Amino acid sequence: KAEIISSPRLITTNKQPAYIEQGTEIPYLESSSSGASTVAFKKAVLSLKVTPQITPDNRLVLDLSVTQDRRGETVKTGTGEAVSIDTQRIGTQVLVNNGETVVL
Amino acid sequence: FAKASDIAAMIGGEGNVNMLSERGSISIDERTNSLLIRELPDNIAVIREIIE
Repeated sequence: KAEIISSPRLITTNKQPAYIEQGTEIPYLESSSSGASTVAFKKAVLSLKVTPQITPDNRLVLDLSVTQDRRGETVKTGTGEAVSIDTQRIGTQVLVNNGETVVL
Repeated sequence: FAKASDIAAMIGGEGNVNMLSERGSISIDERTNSLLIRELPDNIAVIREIIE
Protein backbone atom coordinates (compact mmCIF):
# COMPACT_ATOMS: atom_id res chain seq x y z
CA LYS A 1 0.00 0.00 0.00
CA ALA A 2 1.06 3.61 -0.46
CA GLU A 3 -0.36 7.12 -0.21
CA ILE A 4 1.09 10.55 -1.00
CA ILE A 5 -0.30 14.08 -0.50
CA SER A 6 1.16 17.39 -1.65
CA SER A 7 -0.35 20.88 -1.49
CA PRO A 8 1.24 24.17 -2.59
CA ARG A 9 -0.32 27.60 -1.87
CA LEU A 10 0.03 31.14 -3.15
CA ILE A 11 -1.29 34.63 -2.52
CA THR A 12 -1.41 37.18 -5.34
CA THR A 13 -3.15 40.30 -6.73
CA ASN A 14 -6.17 40.11 -9.09
CA LYS A 15 -5.29 39.57 -12.78
CA GLN A 16 -1.63 38.98 -11.92
CA PRO A 17 0.47 35.87 -12.69
CA ALA A 18 2.17 33.94 -9.90
CA TYR A 19 4.12 30.70 -9.52
CA ILE A 20 5.68 28.50 -6.84
CA GLU A 21 8.16 25.66 -7.50
CA GLN A 22 10.27 22.96 -5.84
CA GLY A 23 12.48 20.43 -7.59
CA THR A 24 15.62 19.99 -9.72
CA GLU A 25 17.06 21.32 -12.98
CA ILE A 26 18.69 18.76 -15.26
CA PRO A 27 21.59 19.96 -17.43
CA TYR A 28 21.10 18.55 -20.94
CA LEU A 29 23.89 18.26 -23.49
CA GLU A 30 23.37 21.06 -26.04
CA SER A 31 20.74 23.43 -27.38
CA SER A 32 21.13 24.49 -30.99
CA SER A 33 21.10 27.98 -32.46
CA SER A 34 22.54 29.02 -35.84
CA GLY A 35 25.74 27.04 -35.44
CA ALA A 36 26.58 25.95 -31.89
CA SER A 37 25.52 24.67 -28.47
CA THR A 38 23.92 26.54 -25.57
CA VAL A 39 23.54 23.61 -23.19
CA ALA A 40 20.38 24.16 -21.21
CA PHE A 41 18.28 23.06 -18.25
CA LYS A 42 15.06 21.07 -18.19
CA LYS A 43 12.90 21.22 -15.05
CA ALA A 44 11.62 18.40 -12.85
CA VAL A 45 9.57 20.25 -10.25
CA LEU A 46 6.32 20.21 -8.27
CA SER A 47 4.85 23.50 -9.47
CA LEU A 48 1.76 25.69 -9.40
CA LYS A 49 1.21 28.45 -11.97
CA VAL A 50 -1.93 30.58 -11.82
CA THR A 51 -3.74 33.71 -13.06
CA PRO A 52 -7.01 34.60 -11.26
CA GLN A 53 -9.95 36.92 -12.00
CA ILE A 54 -12.73 38.07 -9.65
CA THR A 55 -16.29 38.41 -11.03
CA PRO A 56 -19.34 40.21 -9.57
CA ASP A 57 -21.39 37.30 -8.25
CA ASN A 58 -18.77 35.96 -5.80
CA ARG A 59 -16.87 33.70 -8.21
CA LEU A 60 -13.42 33.17 -9.71
CA VAL A 61 -12.17 32.30 -13.18
CA LEU A 62 -8.81 30.53 -12.89
CA ASP A 63 -6.20 29.85 -15.60
CA LEU A 64 -4.43 26.85 -14.03
CA SER A 65 -1.22 24.82 -14.55
CA VAL A 66 -0.31 22.18 -11.89
CA THR A 67 2.59 19.71 -12.41
CA GLN A 68 4.53 17.10 -10.45
CA ASP A 69 7.62 15.70 -12.22
CA ARG A 70 10.59 13.65 -11.06
CA ARG A 71 13.93 12.42 -12.35
CA GLY A 72 13.74 9.03 -14.03
CA GLU A 73 16.13 6.42 -15.34
CA THR A 74 19.16 7.13 -17.51
CA VAL A 75 18.49 5.88 -21.05
CA LYS A 76 20.98 5.35 -23.92
CA THR A 77 21.22 8.05 -26.66
CA GLY A 78 23.55 7.52 -29.68
CA THR A 79 26.98 6.57 -28.25
CA GLY A 80 26.05 8.49 -25.06
CA GLU A 81 23.48 8.56 -22.23
CA ALA A 82 21.01 11.07 -20.83
CA VAL A 83 18.41 11.38 -18.07
CA SER A 84 14.67 10.86 -18.57
CA ILE A 85 11.81 12.50 -16.67
CA ASP A 86 8.54 11.14 -15.23
CA THR A 87 5.63 13.59 -15.41
CA GLN A 88 2.07 14.36 -14.32
CA ARG A 89 0.46 17.48 -15.74
CA ILE A 90 -2.88 19.23 -15.94
CA GLY A 91 -3.75 22.56 -17.51
CA THR A 92 -7.21 24.12 -17.65
CA GLN A 93 -9.49 27.09 -17.23
CA VAL A 94 -12.22 26.71 -14.62
CA LEU A 95 -14.94 28.74 -12.89
CA VAL A 96 -15.37 28.16 -9.16
CA ASN A 97 -17.28 29.72 -6.26
CA ASN A 98 -15.43 31.84 -3.72
CA GLY A 99 -14.44 29.51 -0.90
CA GLU A 100 -15.02 25.89 -1.93
CA THR A 101 -13.16 23.06 -3.63
CA VAL A 102 -13.54 21.46 -7.06
CA VAL A 103 -11.79 18.42 -8.51
CA LEU A 104 -9.97 19.37 -11.71
CA PHE B 1 -17.00 37.49 -16.81
CA ALA B 2 -14.72 37.97 -19.84
CA LYS B 3 -11.17 39.09 -20.48
CA ALA B 4 -10.90 42.68 -21.66
CA SER B 5 -7.99 41.88 -23.99
CA ASP B 6 -10.07 39.45 -26.05
CA ILE B 7 -12.91 41.96 -26.31
CA ALA B 8 -10.55 44.76 -27.33
CA ALA B 9 -9.13 42.47 -30.01
CA MET B 10 -12.60 41.69 -31.33
CA ILE B 11 -14.03 45.23 -31.34
CA GLY B 12 -10.94 46.92 -32.74
CA GLY B 13 -8.03 45.00 -34.16
CA GLU B 14 -5.96 44.82 -37.33
CA GLY B 15 -6.64 47.60 -39.83
CA ASN B 16 -9.52 50.08 -39.89
CA VAL B 17 -11.71 48.15 -42.34
CA ASN B 18 -12.42 45.47 -39.74
CA MET B 19 -12.64 47.90 -36.82
CA LEU B 20 -16.07 49.03 -35.72
CA SER B 21 -14.67 52.56 -35.45
CA GLU B 22 -14.01 55.63 -37.60
CA ARG B 23 -11.34 57.87 -36.00
CA GLY B 24 -11.20 56.50 -32.46
CA SER B 25 -9.60 53.75 -30.66
CA ILE B 26 -9.73 51.24 -27.74
CA SER B 27 -7.14 50.76 -24.99
CA ILE B 28 -6.87 48.08 -22.31
CA ASP B 29 -6.34 48.51 -18.58
CA GLU B 30 -5.33 45.07 -17.32
CA ARG B 31 -5.01 45.91 -13.62
CA THR B 32 -8.77 46.44 -13.24
CA ASN B 33 -10.07 44.57 -16.33
CA SER B 34 -11.38 47.63 -18.16
CA LEU B 35 -11.58 49.22 -21.59
CA LEU B 36 -10.90 52.89 -22.34
CA ILE B 37 -12.59 54.09 -25.54
CA ARG B 38 -12.49 57.41 -27.42
CA GLU B 39 -15.11 57.81 -30.16
CA LEU B 40 -18.31 59.55 -31.21
CA PRO B 41 -20.91 59.63 -28.41
CA ASP B 42 -23.30 57.77 -30.71
CA ASN B 43 -21.09 54.76 -31.42
CA ILE B 44 -20.36 54.44 -27.70
CA ALA B 45 -23.97 53.45 -27.05
CA VAL B 46 -24.12 50.65 -29.64
CA ILE B 47 -20.69 49.35 -28.62
CA ARG B 48 -21.81 49.41 -24.99
CA GLU B 49 -25.02 47.51 -25.77
CA ILE B 50 -23.21 44.83 -27.78
CA ILE B 51 -20.42 44.22 -25.28
CA GLU B 52 -22.99 44.16 -22.50
